[PDB]
Amino acid sequence: HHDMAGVKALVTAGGTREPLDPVRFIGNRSSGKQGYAVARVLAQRGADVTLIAGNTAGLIDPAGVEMVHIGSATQLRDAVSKHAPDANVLVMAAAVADFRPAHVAAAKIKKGASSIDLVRNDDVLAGAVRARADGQLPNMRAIVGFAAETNGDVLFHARAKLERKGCDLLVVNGWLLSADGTESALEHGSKTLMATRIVDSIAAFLKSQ
Amino acid sequence: HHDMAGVKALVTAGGTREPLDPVRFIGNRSSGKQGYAVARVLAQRGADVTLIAGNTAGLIDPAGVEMVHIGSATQLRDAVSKHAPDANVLVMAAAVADFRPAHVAAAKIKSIDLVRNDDVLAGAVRARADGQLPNMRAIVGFAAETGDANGDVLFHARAKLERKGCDLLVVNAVDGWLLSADGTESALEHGSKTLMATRIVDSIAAFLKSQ
Ligand SMILES: Nc1ccn([C@@H]2O[C@H](COP(=O)(O)OP(=O)(O)OP(=O)(O)O)[C@@H](O)[C@H]2O)c(=O)n1
Ligand SMILES: Nc1ccn([C@@H]2O[C@H](COP(=O)(O)OP(=O)(O)OP(=O)(O)O)[C@@H](O)[C@H]2O)c(=O)n1
Ligand SMILES: O=C(O)C(=O)c1cn(-c2ccc(O)c(O)c2)c2ccc(-c3ccccc3)cc12
Ligand SMILES: O=C(O)C(=O)c1cn(-c2ccc(O)c(O)c2)c2ccc(-c3ccccc3)cc12
Ligand SMILES: O=C(O)C(=O)c1cn(-c2ccc(O)c(O)c2)c2ccc(-c3ccccc3)cc12
Ligand SMILES: O=C(O)C(=O)c1cn(-c2ccc(O)c(O)c2)c2ccc(-c3ccccc3)cc12
Ligand SMILES: [Ca+2]
Ligand SMILES: [Ca+2]
Repeated sequence: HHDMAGVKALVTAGGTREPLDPVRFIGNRSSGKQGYAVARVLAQRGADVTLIAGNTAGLIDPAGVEMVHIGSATQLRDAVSKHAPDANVLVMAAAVADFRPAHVAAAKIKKGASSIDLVRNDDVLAGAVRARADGQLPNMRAIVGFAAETNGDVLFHARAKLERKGCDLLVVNGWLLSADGTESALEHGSKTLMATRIVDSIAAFLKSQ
Repeated sequence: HHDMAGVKALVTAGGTREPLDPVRFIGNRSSGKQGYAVARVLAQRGADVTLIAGNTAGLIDPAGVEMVHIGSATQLRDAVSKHAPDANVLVMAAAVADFRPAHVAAAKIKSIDLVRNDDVLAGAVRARADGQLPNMRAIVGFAAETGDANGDVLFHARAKLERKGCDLLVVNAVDGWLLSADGTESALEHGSKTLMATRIVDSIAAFLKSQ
């Protein structure tokens, strides 16, 4: 059936790329594929889905989904900021670069005979939790974060991050943590099995509110 | 038709990735497409082709080609050192990072000092001139030049040909240029990857019958 009908969902997926110059950048190895499966499952279940995609050019756009393409952690931030006020659910599956080149060159860098000075990018997810706390996001019912974790075990850092981020749900790479104390293990199955579990926890959270 | 039959060709393509830690790296936006097409056109004309591939645009291994996948500029260097004694033709199409982080972290990191990576094309030219690659008949380099306030595309293409010392330098104007070590400069007319890959290999085969 269709448990996400009427639900407007904003999802980010993939890594961002922080440009050093026109051609080079700082990036990561994340694939974006678990984020895409969640966007896809959500649309399969009736949600009106907008997907902000980073470094995911080899992936198939999920059917029924509004595509928004970004490169950078700041571009991801502004795309979320543009699309956040109208959505009911936000899923932050993207590996958002926490740092950026301090200055980006306008032409291909060719050095002498060196270093990269860095500056910090905004925590988009924490900006979203905050904006809802300040009354800026009245349509928002569920903020979902992502974490790959492994001085404590996988669960020391996962609760510690759930608390620190102040969001409704944290999906850990597996575990699924709610801001109301519940935790469900994620048996290591396919990405479609995972995505379904994630969307069931979402609808369950939406219904609990 | 099958002019390249019997020619052992070593090809690099893609962009290297310089790790900062197990998940993050420095990279570039090179697709690998023109270098794969060269390696394909080379194979379809009879050459026995080895392709050392960095990061590409999801490109599939060309059929008939021996594949070596690498990550970093240093790994690219090691794989070229390994395979170059067999080759008769080296085609350096990869974008090889000229810098890497001085320290790679053993776990997700929670300024980046850079140190320089070796010039692999230049180490090839020096090695053949020192007599360590008797089988190597042709060393091809690639370049993507834009032209600026100091010189047009060709001004920069000429300086790079002379600095590097290779037999042929394929220049994409960011048309384009094919510059030979005898001073011949042929324009690269616009085309698809396959058409231009045929022009590049044409150029290699003319250089080889000329030697
Ligand atoms: N600038 C950032 C960084 C992260 N995220 C979000 O925060 C969550 C992951 O946070 P985090 O665990 O801090 O990512 P890491 O940088 O890998 O974590 P850590 O600092 O603990 O290593 C994800 O939903 C991601 O989309 C974000 O919105 N903005
Ligand atoms: N460390 C390097 C850098 C470049 N290359 C090869 O050298 C050729 C020229 O690449 P390019 O980056 O233009 O050479 P640089 O002189 O390093 O470039 P720039 O002028 O931008 O500094 C290419 O075929 C490339 O595969 C290489 O073998 N090893
Ligand atoms: O969607 C993907 O496959 C992707 O690329 C991911 C990127 N991150 C991510 C986010 C924030 C970070 O700070 C960071 O280092 C990495 C993920 C975190 C978790 C998961 C995941 C969750 C549950 C089950 C399986 C996998 C998937 C990804
Ligand atoms: O210097 C060169 O000629 C030079 O190739 C580079 C200089 N940088 C660079 C940038 C910003 C800095 O702050 C700085 O110190 C140095 C680079 C960064 C990345 C790469 C690269 C990485 C992967 C594939 C291909 C190329 C190459 C260079
Ligand atoms: O194979 C590809 O298409 C690829 O990805 C390339 C990577 N470089 C490259 C190498 C060294 C650099 O420093 C750098 O910035 C980039 C290329 C240079 C030229 C060409 C090319 C040549 C002739 C016609 C069309 C394209 C293609 C590539
Ligand atoms: O600190 C963190 O938690 C943290 O996320 C990072 C710290 N660095 C970093 C590395 C080398 C350095 O020399 C240094 O000063 C700081 C990063 C570099 C890249 C990324 C990144 C880029 C794209 C997507 C996802 C992540 C994330 C971090
Ligand atoms: Ca360089
Ligand atoms: Ca971090």
